[PDB]
Amino acid sequence: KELVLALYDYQEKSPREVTMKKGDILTLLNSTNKDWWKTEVNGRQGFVPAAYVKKLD
Repeated sequence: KELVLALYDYQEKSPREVTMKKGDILTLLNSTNKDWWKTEVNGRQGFVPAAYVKKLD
Protein backbone atom coordinates (compact mmCIF):
# COMPACT_ATOMS: atom_id res chain seq x y z
CA LYS A 1 0.00 0.00 0.00
CA GLU A 2 1.21 3.55 0.84
CA LEU A 3 4.42 4.32 2.69
CA VAL A 4 4.79 6.43 5.83
CA LEU A 5 7.84 8.03 7.42
CA ALA A 6 8.36 7.68 11.16
CA LEU A 7 8.96 11.17 12.58
CA TYR A 8 9.87 9.93 16.07
CA ASP A 9 10.79 6.67 17.77
CA TYR A 10 7.96 4.75 19.41
CA GLN A 11 7.99 1.61 21.52
CA GLU A 12 4.75 -0.37 21.47
CA LYS A 13 2.86 0.10 24.74
CA SER A 14 0.02 -2.34 24.06
CA PRO A 15 -0.36 -5.86 22.52
CA ARG A 16 -1.81 -4.52 19.25
CA GLU A 17 0.92 -1.87 18.80
CA VAL A 18 4.25 -2.01 16.97
CA THR A 19 7.67 -0.39 17.56
CA MET A 20 9.42 2.05 15.20
CA LYS A 21 12.56 4.18 14.85
CA LYS A 22 12.78 7.75 13.54
CA GLY A 23 13.28 7.70 9.77
CA ASP A 24 11.68 4.26 9.46
CA ILE A 25 9.75 3.71 6.24
CA LEU A 26 6.55 1.89 7.17
CA THR A 27 3.91 0.29 4.99
CA LEU A 28 0.57 1.90 5.86
CA LEU A 29 -2.02 -0.86 6.18
CA ASN A 30 -4.97 1.07 7.61
CA SER A 31 -5.51 4.78 8.24
CA THR A 32 -9.27 4.81 8.87
CA ASN A 33 -8.74 5.79 12.52
CA LYS A 34 -7.66 9.35 13.32
CA ASP A 35 -5.26 8.54 16.16
CA TRP A 36 -3.87 5.12 15.23
CA TRP A 37 -2.69 3.71 11.91
CA LYS A 38 -1.96 0.04 11.25
CA THR A 39 1.49 -0.50 9.75
CA GLU A 40 4.10 -3.11 8.96
CA VAL A 41 7.66 -2.68 10.24
CA ASN A 42 10.49 -5.19 9.62
CA GLY A 43 8.49 -8.37 10.01
CA ARG A 44 5.50 -7.23 12.04
CA GLN A 45 2.15 -5.45 12.00
CA GLY A 46 0.52 -3.22 14.61
CA PHE A 47 -0.69 0.31 15.25
CA VAL A 48 1.33 3.46 15.90
CA PRO A 49 0.33 7.04 16.73
CA ALA A 50 -0.85 8.52 13.43
CA ALA A 51 0.67 11.87 14.44
CA TYR A 52 4.12 10.29 14.65
CA VAL A 53 4.23 9.43 10.94
CA LYS A 54 4.00 11.24 7.59
CA LYS A 55 2.43 10.02 4.36
CA LEU A 56 4.83 9.74 1.44
CA ASP A 57 2.40 10.02 -1.47
